[PDB]
Amino acid sequence: VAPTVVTYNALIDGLCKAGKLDEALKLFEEMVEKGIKPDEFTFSSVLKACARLGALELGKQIHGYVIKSGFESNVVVYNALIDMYSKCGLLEEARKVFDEMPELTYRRVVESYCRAK
Amino acid sequence: TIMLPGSDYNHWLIVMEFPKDPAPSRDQMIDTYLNTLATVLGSMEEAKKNMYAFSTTTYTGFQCTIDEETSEKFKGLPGVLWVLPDSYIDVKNKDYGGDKYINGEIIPS
Repeated sequence: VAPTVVTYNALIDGLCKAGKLDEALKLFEEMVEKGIKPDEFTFSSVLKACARLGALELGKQIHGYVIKSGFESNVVVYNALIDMYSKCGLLEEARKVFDEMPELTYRRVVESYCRAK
Repeated sequence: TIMLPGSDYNHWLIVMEFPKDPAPSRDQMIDTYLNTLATVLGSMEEAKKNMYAFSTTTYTGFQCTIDEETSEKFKGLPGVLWVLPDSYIDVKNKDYGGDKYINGEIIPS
């Protein structure tokens, strides 16, 4: 993997682990602005930050970005999308992502939704 | 405060799902994008003017210049799966990606 993607992923992950979720999202924005290509680990970490912040709008923007980037089939990314929608209070959207995928149980999706409510 | 480059909530990705018995042709999918957009905007002329990009391969959806209130009208329409704010795929070129649509002219990506 490209060293700059490694570096951004590690900083984003470290900021997430430190509970500095807004700072992780700021780094991700810069990554995209500078033309540095996120990978499935980038998307997973930043969608987790969105889920923990309730940043549904950025989560939906990332969803569109993932769809267009061919990450449509990626298990790591779709798990993170499901987690983001369920923790942002949109079980029906999490269900639609779940139904797109080819493990994860719907019980766990519902549990995540209920525990965030 | 944080938004993806190009996401201004006046550009929207509308992802559709199509049948498989049979799967529609590429042209049928494009006609479906325009028909769906025309249903919401009120005319095919306005649909053709405001659809700026689409895909029938990587994704099966279209991208259009509409406001956020208008994007809400797509939810629940037949075949509409996702209604999402669009974003650049090529930030330097301010390019939203997809095959391009210029008021009736298709330019493959």
